[PDB]
Amino acid sequence: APQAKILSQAPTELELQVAQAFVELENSSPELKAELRPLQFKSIREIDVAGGKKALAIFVPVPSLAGFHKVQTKLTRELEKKFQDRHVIFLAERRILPKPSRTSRQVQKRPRSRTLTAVHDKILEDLVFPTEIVGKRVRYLVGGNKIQKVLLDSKDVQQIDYKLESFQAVYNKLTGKQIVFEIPS
RNA sequence: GCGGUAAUUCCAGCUCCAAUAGCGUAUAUUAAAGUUGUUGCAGUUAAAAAGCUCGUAGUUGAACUUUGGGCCCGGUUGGCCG
Repeated sequence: APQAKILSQAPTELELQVAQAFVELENSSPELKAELRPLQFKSIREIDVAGGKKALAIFVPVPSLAGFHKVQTKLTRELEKKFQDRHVIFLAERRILPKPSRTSRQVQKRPRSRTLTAVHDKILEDLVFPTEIVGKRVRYLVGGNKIQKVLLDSKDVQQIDYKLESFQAVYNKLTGKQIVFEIPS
């Protein structure tokens, strides 16, 4: 049973469909299976897109992100292909530890890898996964609101030019901040 | 500052001003005085930047690390519709 095997937890129908897709990809087999057998995800989050589609957020343990990062292209192509009406993307379950206060207090202090801002920055880096961000800008709007511009490279934006709003909605839903992307020319 | 022959200031007389049963004088002090400066001084030339540099105390010193209630308010994007 490489179905509930490859997550590493029982639920649920979405993740199981995904796992059986993984399995059907593994059955390719040779080059795909070779690096797709160790790569397991943990959970999935299906959420809205401003258009019609939904968006798959595939959560990961983050020692697997390397092999996941080697592929991403073929998993996003095949999963978007099979599970249509969707925008697929993988992400890493990064633990956020709370900020030390006088009430709450923790030994094994709190490295900056585990802080919130870093985790949020990395989430963006994985949403894009390709296309090394050229810049970030943050407008602070007079209505006390905040928006982040993320400046992308023109290379390989064709692969994700149809996912921007989904990424925006995702980051807004998880992190709570508004978002926009941009490519200089 | 007045005053050396016809003194608007001296000495008297007259007239008048202020304060008033209190007034003046002298000294010390106070704000005035941002003329001792934390607020708040100054330093080309008016008094004052060490001949210049290092340097201990001293003074000072880049940026960075997630939030419980509820109500109202209005923005700014998003869709859903145009």
